[PDB]
Amino acid sequence: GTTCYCGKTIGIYWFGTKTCPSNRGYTGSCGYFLGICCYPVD
Repeated sequence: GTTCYCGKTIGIYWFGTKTCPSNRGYTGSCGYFLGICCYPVD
């Protein structure tokens, strides 16, 4: 699954974009392998 934990926060791994879709409610983002882990998973 595209689930990635940043520290202890459950984030979602977006493969294909560098921008967290600002239509969810993300607070933080981790630069992941060719993708971005945006948390929390909203």
